[PDB]
Amino acid sequence: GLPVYITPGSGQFMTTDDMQSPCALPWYHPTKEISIPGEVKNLIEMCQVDTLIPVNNVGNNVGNVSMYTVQLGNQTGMAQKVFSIKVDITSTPLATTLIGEIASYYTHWTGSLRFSFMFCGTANTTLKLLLAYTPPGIDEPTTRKDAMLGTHVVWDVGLQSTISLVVPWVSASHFRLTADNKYSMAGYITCWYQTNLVVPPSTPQTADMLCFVSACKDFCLRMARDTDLHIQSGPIEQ
Amino acid sequence: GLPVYITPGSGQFMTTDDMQSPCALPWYHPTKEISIPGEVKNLIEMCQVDTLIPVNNVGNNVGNVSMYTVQLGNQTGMAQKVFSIKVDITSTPLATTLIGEIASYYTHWTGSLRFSFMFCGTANTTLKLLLAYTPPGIDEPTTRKDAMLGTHVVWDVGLQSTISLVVPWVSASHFRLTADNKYSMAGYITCWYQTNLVVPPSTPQTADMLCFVSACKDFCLRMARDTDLHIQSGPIEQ
Amino acid sequence: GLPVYITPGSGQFMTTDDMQSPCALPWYHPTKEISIPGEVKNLIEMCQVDTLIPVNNVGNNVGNVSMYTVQLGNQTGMAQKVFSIKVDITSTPLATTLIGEIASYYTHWTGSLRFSFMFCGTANTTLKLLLAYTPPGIDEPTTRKDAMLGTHVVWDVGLQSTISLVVPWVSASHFRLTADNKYSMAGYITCWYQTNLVVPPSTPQTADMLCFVSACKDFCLRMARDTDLHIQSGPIEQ
Amino acid sequence: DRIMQITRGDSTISSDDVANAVVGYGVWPHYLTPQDATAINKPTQPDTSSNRFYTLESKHWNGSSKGWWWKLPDALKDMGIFGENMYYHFLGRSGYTVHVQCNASKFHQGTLLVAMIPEHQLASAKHGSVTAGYKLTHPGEAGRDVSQERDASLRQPSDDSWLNFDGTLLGNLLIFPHQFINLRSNNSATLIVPYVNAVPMDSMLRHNNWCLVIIPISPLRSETTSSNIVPITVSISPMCAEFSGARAKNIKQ
Amino acid sequence: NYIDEVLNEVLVVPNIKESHHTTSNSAPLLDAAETGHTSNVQPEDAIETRYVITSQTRDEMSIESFLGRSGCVHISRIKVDYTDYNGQDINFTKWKITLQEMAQIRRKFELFTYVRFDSEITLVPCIAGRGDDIGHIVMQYMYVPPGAPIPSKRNDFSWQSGTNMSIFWQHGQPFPRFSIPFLSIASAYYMFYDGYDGDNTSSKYGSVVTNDMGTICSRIVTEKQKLSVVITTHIYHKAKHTKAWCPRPPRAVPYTHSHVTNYMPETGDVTTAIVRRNTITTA
Amino acid sequence: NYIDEVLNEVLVVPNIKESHHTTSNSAPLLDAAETGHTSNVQPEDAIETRYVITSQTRDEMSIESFLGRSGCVHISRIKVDYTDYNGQDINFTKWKITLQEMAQIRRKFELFTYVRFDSEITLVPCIAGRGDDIGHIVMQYMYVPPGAPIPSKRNDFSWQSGTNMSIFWQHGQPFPRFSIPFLSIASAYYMFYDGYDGDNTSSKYGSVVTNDMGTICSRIVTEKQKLSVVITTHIYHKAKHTKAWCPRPPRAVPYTHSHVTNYMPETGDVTTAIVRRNTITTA
Amino acid sequence: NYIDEVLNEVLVVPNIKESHHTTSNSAPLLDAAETGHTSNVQPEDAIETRYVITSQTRDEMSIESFLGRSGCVHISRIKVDYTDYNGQDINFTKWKITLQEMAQIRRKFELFTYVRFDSEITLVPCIAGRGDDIGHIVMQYMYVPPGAPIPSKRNDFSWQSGTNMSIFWQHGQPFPRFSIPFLSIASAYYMFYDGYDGDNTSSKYGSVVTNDMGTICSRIVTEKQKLSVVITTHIYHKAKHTKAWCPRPPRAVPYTHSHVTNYMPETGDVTTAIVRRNTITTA
Amino acid sequence: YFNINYFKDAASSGASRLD
Amino acid sequence: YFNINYFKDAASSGASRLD
Amino acid sequence: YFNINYFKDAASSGASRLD
Amino acid sequence: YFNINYFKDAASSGASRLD
Amino acid sequence: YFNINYFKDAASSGASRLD
Ligand SMILES: COc1ccc(N2CCN(c3cccc(C)c3)CC2)nn1
Ligand SMILES: COc1ccc(N2CCN(c3cccc(C)c3)CC2)nn1
Ligand SMILES: COc1ccc(N2CCN(c3cccc(C)c3)CC2)nn1
Repeated sequence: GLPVYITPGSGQFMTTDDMQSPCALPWYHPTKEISIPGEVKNLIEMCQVDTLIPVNNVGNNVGNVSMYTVQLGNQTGMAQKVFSIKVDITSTPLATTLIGEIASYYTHWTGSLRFSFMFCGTANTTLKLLLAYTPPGIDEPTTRKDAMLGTHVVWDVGLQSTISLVVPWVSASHFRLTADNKYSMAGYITCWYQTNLVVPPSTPQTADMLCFVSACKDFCLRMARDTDLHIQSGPIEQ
Repeated sequence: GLPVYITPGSGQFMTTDDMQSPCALPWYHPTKEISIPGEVKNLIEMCQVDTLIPVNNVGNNVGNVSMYTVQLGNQTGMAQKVFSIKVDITSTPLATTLIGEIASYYTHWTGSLRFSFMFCGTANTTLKLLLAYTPPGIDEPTTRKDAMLGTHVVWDVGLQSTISLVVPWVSASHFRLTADNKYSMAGYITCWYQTNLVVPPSTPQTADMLCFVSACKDFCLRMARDTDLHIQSGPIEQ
Repeated sequence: GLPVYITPGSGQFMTTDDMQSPCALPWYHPTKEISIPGEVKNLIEMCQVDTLIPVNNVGNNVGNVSMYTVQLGNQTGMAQKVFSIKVDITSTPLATTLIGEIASYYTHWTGSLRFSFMFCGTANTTLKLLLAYTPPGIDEPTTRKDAMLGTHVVWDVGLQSTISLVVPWVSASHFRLTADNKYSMAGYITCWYQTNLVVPPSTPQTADMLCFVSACKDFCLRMARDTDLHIQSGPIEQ
Repeated sequence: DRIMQITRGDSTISSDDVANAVVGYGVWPHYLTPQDATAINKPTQPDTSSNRFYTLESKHWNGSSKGWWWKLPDALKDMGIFGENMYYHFLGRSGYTVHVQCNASKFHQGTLLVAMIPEHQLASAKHGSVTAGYKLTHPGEAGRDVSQERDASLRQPSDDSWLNFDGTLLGNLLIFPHQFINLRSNNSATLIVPYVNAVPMDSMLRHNNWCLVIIPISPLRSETTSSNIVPITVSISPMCAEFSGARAKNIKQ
Repeated sequence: NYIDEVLNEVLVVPNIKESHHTTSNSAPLLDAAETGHTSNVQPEDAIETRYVITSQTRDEMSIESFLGRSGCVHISRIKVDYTDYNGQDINFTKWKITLQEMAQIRRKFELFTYVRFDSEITLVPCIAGRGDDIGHIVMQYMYVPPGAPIPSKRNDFSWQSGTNMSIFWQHGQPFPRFSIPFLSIASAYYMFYDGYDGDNTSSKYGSVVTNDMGTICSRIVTEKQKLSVVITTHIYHKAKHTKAWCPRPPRAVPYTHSHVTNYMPETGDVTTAIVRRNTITTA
Repeated sequence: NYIDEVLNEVLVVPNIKESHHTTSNSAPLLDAAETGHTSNVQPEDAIETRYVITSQTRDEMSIESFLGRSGCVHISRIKVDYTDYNGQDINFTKWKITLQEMAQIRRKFELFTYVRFDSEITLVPCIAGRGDDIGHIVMQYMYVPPGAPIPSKRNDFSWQSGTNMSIFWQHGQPFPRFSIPFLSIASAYYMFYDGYDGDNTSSKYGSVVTNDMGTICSRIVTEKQKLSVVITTHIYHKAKHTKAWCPRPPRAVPYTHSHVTNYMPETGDVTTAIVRRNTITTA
Repeated sequence: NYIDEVLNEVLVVPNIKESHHTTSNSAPLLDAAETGHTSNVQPEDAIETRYVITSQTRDEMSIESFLGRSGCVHISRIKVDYTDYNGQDINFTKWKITLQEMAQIRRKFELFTYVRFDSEITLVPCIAGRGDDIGHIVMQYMYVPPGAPIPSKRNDFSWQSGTNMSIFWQHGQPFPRFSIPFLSIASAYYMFYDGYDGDNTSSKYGSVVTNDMGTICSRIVTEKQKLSVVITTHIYHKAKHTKAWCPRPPRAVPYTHSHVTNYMPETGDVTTAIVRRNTITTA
Repeated sequence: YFNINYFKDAASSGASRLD
Repeated sequence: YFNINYFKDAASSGASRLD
Repeated sequence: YFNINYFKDAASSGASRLD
Repeated sequence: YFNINYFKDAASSGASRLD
Repeated sequence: YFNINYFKDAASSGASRLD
């Protein structure tokens, strides 16, 4: 018959290939597929929903919930600093986040990102923080002035309550690596006081702010790979 | 020739595959196929014919025929109960039945079912039984009232003789398993006296009722598998 | 290339398959095929030519020629019997016959058959035999009356000389087995005197009849298989 | 309406009460076609003189009765004409009508299951590979079982009912063409059945195509004098009988 | 066709319409089963049903997906010998074709009286190494209808197959698998029989009278070897293009002997699948 | 389609337009996340963006390239024995189908509540030679749904597969790989469950109630051999033609037991991936 | 064509019409067979026939399905030697092409005088291990017409096949199978002959004069090895595109010698298939 | 892909169809 | 090259498409 | 499927036809 | 014979062309 | 079947033709 030549790759097996295989039980009319509210079609979707950020990434706090709140304090001094985290989306505190947890399934990431903060303060309470995105290039800023110099957003706490800070995409390589890499260093984001936290009489003087991160329509990932954030130093029983 | 790639599954053998194989004796014009009255094309057909039910599923009775009759008795009390069986079509007494025997060839079943009863009583004799289908959810009813509350059919014994009780299909899962499963529990069916068995003079006071089960056009099976109801703890000789 | 799946049967070898194989010496223009008187195209043809029957299938006779003649005798009695053979075309005396020899190459046979007889008597001689075909069902008839009851042909010896007896096809199964089988028993054929063998003066009083069997357009065989009638309890030398 | 009338030969049967009638595999018995045929001779087709209403030997319905069967090609091995043509010919083909009569009163209680069965290969009562004997699956008008006693030396079938004699839970037997005789509604049972067999015409002697069974399901129960006997009578009619492969004549056995 | 055939929606079941109540004369729930017929009552009749558009196919409930599945029907075995090669009735097998010699499958068919079909085959040689090296072991599976020279021993002359079928399999090459018509002779395979060989009160009677499709002889070519072996060339059979007429009750009792219906243990007072209940009152 | 599908440009992401400054009233950067909804703010909103025509596809970010990848879910093992062949529960395996019995993959799914898909399979027998020669070793992998005769030991009668599926692989021939529908029964595979067997204060509760797709039994044909072996027929599974509804948080703590969600080490005061910081002030 | 060819209904036989009685003059049943011709009488003539529409094909009764079947015609054998490799007339075979050297098939043809056909071939090496390991053993089957250097021993120079045909088979790769025309020379293969070499009262006479299609030499490459072997490369032959002229009586007596017709046992007072009867009167 | 009876005989073919 | 569902059943086919 | 004489020569081909 | 990208992805294909 | 130069280069092809 057809003079054929069997090619090199032939007979192999790849955990990543698109090929057909004979059924196993022919003529099986599977159960119909009823209608079910909420079906996904793209990881992306999940990536665009803001999940909460562990940031109070500190000691005893960590195994608890607090590990999520950031109390905005006193501050005797002025123009003092709140916190910082680095943008490299696979870096505790980030990592664990619905996003992070994910990204860690792919080798490369890209686009803008969104950080949102909420005031679990009081009503009569007031404040004004300055948040900033310090692109890759230098060291996480020691001072506000130094950080205010780049990308930022002044946040006026008020009747609203949620300020969303965007993290533009600044990079040389259209794409960044999800894995820790000195090169693909995305930078830092930090928060400082613009004014203070003023509270009229008989209101607490510390209060919390929750923070979150969802994606931007910018966003996109690639090169699927097995995760980081989960070592099954098992096995698993029965 | 044709640069080909041999795919993973290649060279295997499946007791369930559709593939051609060379004849063995070419040009063999098989004996013509004469006409023969009654040919099947679907198990279903066989499934729609009511076969008799062993129900008198009791001790010494069992290896005999009686194992098929249910004598309707005296009953000093009133509103008393006759019998019960459970619907899970792969459960002695059911199982052995042309249906059961079958269903046990597939992993999943579905649709309605039909139970028919016949009075092998007398002519001058009279009675009125109440049959009921107690859907899955609770325990086979201890009392009539409790059972009458769900699906049932009052049966007036008369010039007719056969009352057919339908077993609607009530389930969560479009489909049920043929194999014993707490989940896929189809329920119970039971029979009780509505009135009595009255017989005018010099007529026996016990009589029998035969019972049967055929399918409904509802009915359908799937996922063929090897049977339950037959262990060849042989072999087989010569 | 073409994602292919190698099927079960692959690589085997069958003494009965239609497949191409590369030539061996390309561009070989074989000797032309001149015209040759008498070429066959179907076994059938050979099967329709009457070959002679060994019937005098008796002792010392057998390794000789006589083994072919049947002398029609005296017969003091009347209505006496000549011979018999059974129809199962793979049964000495039949078998060895161009037909038999053949049929023994196939597993199944069918149709009508033809027996022809010839009078190697004299000219002035006369006779009348009765030949009969006793279909399958009973025992080869002990008496003429009993046999005359079924299929037969009275034969008037005369200026002609050859009477041909047909063996209709009577069977349940469109087809019969070539191999000895109680079921597929075709029956018996026998010959008896109707009158006598009268010869006017000074003519011998015994004479012979030759008998033959050719096929009918009815006829047909199938399921080729290796023969019976030839055991090469050799080998074969040089 | 239940009343029924049937006319087959020079014979007719009536029934002032009935449970319909049944046509086996919904096919009506008829004569063989030059398509499915195989033989070459012109079949003899005794009409009327043959395919008529023959009635067998009657039987008693006991409270100890267990069941009784008759094998059709065989039950009429004596029934005039049909049963001669049987013996004179190799090939025989024919369909039947089964009229099962069994009356008693409306004060009686009983149930008979009647069924016909294509190729009813019975099982021997004895373990092994020894098949039932000829001479015992060839009873005749008289039929077999009753609840009888016999030599165990004979390669004797299973007198065993519940297993169907073939070892298939009776009750699934309802798959074969059937009906009952519930003495409270019924009077008879009428089965009509075409010719079923992988061959156009079989041996009326070696092969019995149809096998008929009647089995007491709910035991007869009166309150009368056991002077009151309630027989069971079977009547049969070859229909579209056709024969061929004429010759001497077999022999009785 | 495609969709319907690929989606497997060829034989679909009706849906359950909607009902309302009925305070009316004709009672469909009442029929007399003595007529031997089957009731025709449905959900919609008995209850106040709703409306369910179905979507279950009775495709897998076809005599072809019920029958068309490969099954062990024989396990040819050859405990080779090197001591005496050849010899009479050795190192070559010959089993009688036809089921029975194996359960499961046998039971399946038996569900019908007659039947007919082209049979697809598949071999599965399994070479067990009882030596320190087997290597190359050729095999010859040659079929043989009736009236045919069945090899007396290995190297007869019947293994020339000048006009017979012999399939060859050499360790490595995939599993041989060929097909086969409807053989037999008349119309269909006798799934039973109520006939005999004859009037001989010693004649045969059973589904072994109408089925004698010759025998199949094996034989391991390659000749004499050093390190021993034992082979077990399994056999599977599938029915493709099958047909069916008239059905019948399944077989509850474990068979006996080959051919035959016989039931009858070595005491086992006999046994069936039915289970015993204390009381009918509770299930 | 092609190009778009070959070039893998099916799901493309929008580009980043150009912006200008805004000294205006409506503040898009301000929303109240308490609404439970998600913000909708973009680069273009917050900054003075430029103009970048994108070219990143969200193709590989599809439940099919996220799910559709083969993964070890089971490692059937058979330390053969020649001493006692057959015997009860020997030289033939039987594992319960369904994941969990393996990480990585398990974690992946669990990312969603429900789910549905046709499953593609692939076997990977690995014959370890513990002898001086193995040779030919046939294998039989036969699937078995519920209510089905599970082989008591090797050669039951259930290995006839008269109506079951058994795939056969002989040393040499490539890796078997077959597929399989969406089995189950209703609509989709329960990726979890908050139901029980019943009211029995001893009933079962978990994603093991809605999933009992029978078991699969192995078994190494070929029979008895000289030189021993041990087999390890790996198992990989791929989800083709998959679907998804409603998502959920990933699993950070190393699982426990099969089925179940349980977290709870043998002291390991419990442990998660989160790392500890000295101070929030420096990252 | 298809249907007719797939359904195998190419050569169909007539049907048997219906007859009536004949009380008439012309007697078809009477003919004189001395004319050497064959009668032409039929069912319809002799009896009162019915009407049967037939449906039997004479397809399988064609010189191509009668002849076109593979048959052992030779069994090349090589009991290797490692002691002396090469040497003269060793470890390489050379058999004379043409049947006879094998029964069954030989008998088949012989049914006809002349004949002609393209021959399809198939080899079946069978490597018997007489050692503790064979491994890789290449083979070279090289055909050789007349006037051609036939290897004196293994490694001649004729195994270069610079212009000859040599097929190569290495343990593993499937069975070689090639074809071949009608070779010969004139028109068809002499299935017999009644000629001689010449007038020399010592000349040859038989079907070995018109058929000398050279010889075929084997030889097992791979060279010298450790563990011995013995090979038996079977040979099968099939006739495709065959023709036939003039038929003749089959061969009842077991042959003798190659070529030739001779019958004549070592006493066996000679023997034929005919059986002996006690009496003609009872069969 | 279908109806490509690679083999001549009919006995050799896939599982029939349904109708 | 594509859409050549060499196998009958649908469950057997390549990774679906995208839309 | 047929008449695809994958090979050049005629001697190489399937069993002829019938007519 | 050509342009039969038996595989989906583009990265898998023969050596490109020339122009 | 023919002219299906499965390979690109010309040096790779069957035995030429005749004319
Ligand atoms: C009663 O119906 C049957 C049941 C089985 C059967 N077989 C099928 C298998 N077959 C077969 C299978 C493999 C090898 C060979 C030579 C033959 C023999 C006939 N024939 N008829
Ligand atoms: C909960 O969803 C699942 C998850 C896995 C699953 N499997 C897939 C693999 N499968 C399988 C794989 C290989 C062999 C056999 C017999 C079955 C069993 C069911 N079924 N449903
Ligand atoms: C008398 O007719 C024949 C009969 C046989 C024959 N053969 C066929 C086989 N053939 C052949 C077969 C295999 C290998 C080689 C080199 C040649 C040689 C000629 N040639 N002519």
